[PDB]
Amino acid sequence: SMNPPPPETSNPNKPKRQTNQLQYLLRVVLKTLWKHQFAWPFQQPVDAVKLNLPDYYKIIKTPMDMGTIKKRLENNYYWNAQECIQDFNTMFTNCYIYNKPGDDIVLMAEALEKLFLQKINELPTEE
Ligand SMILES: CCc1c(C(=O)n2ccc3ccc(S(=O)(=O)NC)cc32)[nH]c(C)c1C(C)=O
Ligand code: NI
Repeated sequence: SMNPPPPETSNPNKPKRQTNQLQYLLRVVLKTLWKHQFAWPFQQPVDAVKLNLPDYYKIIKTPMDMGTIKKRLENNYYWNAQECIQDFNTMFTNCYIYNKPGDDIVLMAEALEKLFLQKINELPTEE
């Protein structure tokens, strides 16, 4: 069994910019989630080899994780907040699709998503 290459965090051909909203997403949203007690399972891509989950990348075809997101933010990879938010949302949805309701990983994702949504609710208006 084999892990795919992680999602790209650099691409010179991709259009990108810095925006106060993206700055907020790194400085407030990502930092708050990263430090959370339940962050660790989401801080790097799922290692399906180590975890013996040969089915994972056969069903999750758009994997995403906060390590990848943190890197994209730090490299100013995104064009807008909406792209970054989509990545977070893909991360959560993937978790809910693959795992059973009530699994620890799901409970952990739900807690993080609740905090995520609280912070997104106060996304500053774009300057
Ligand atoms: C349930 C597996 C999983 C994790 C996960 O990372 N883990 C959950 C238990 C667990 C134990 C050790 C290690 S580890 O040894 O690889 N250390 C980081 C990782 C672990 N994250 C996500 C998003 C998922 C799924 C399938 O949704
Ligand atoms: Ni726009």
